[PDB]
Amino acid sequence: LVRDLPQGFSALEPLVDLPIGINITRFQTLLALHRSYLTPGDSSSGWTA
Amino acid sequence: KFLPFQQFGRDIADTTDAVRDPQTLEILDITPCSFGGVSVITPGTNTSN
Ligand SMILES: *[C@@H]1O[C@H](CO)[C@@H](O)[C@H](O)[C@H]1NC(C)=O
Repeated sequence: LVRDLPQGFSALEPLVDLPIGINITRFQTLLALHRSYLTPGDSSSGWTA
Repeated sequence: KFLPFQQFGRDIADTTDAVRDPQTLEILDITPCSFGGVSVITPGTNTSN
């Protein structure tokens, strides 16, 4: 849609259950960088995502 | 059909109204037992049994 946040109505359903005694207060998403073989004249490197 | 990962059901009362066994992928609908009672129609003890 035009906006990422929707206006319609939709419920949820269970998926899984993992039992572990570990506290969770903050998370962090993981980013994978694809190796880029740039030409010498590009003069670009360091990050790509 | 039921939910993709649902297990049981219910109805107007607290009674359940569903069962799932993906092996059979079965869906049903539940109702209360037939139930019955008796009423006696007698002309009178002193008239005829
Ligand atoms: C029933 O009918 C008979 C017939 O007259 C009467 O004698 C009697 O009092 C009535 N009642 C009962 C309980 O029998």
